[PDB]
Amino acid sequence: LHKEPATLIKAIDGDTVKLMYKGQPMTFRLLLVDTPETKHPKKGVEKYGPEASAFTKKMVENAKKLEVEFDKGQRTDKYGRGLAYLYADGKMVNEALVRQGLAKVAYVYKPNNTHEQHLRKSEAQAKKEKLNIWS
Repeated sequence: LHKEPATLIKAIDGDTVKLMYKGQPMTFRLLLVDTPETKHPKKGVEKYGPEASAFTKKMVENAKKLEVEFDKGQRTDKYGRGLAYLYADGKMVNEALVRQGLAKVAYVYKPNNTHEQHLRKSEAQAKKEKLNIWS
């Protein structure tokens, strides 16, 4: 896998960000994580939804450099969203969310599963520390 530069347009919620990528606006969905949502198609605003949104927003807005890393499988979902791991100054946003107990590790679909073991270990740590969602 390889990291490529991107520029922030707007954080949309905990799991979704709009970026300029290779000169075009594109919505990205963060691979492998499920955050509580503020949008939710059926539920609207869920517990820790605002917190997870604010966490992603701060991280992306305060970064010097953002980079996206695609996995080995499909790079877009059925909604036209890019599927990627997002890095803010070298720190993976996907991991930071899970480590803080603000996201769970999603149902995984091979072959988009390269960082799965890494994220699962962070989730186990957040669960052990009783953080946020695990409180």
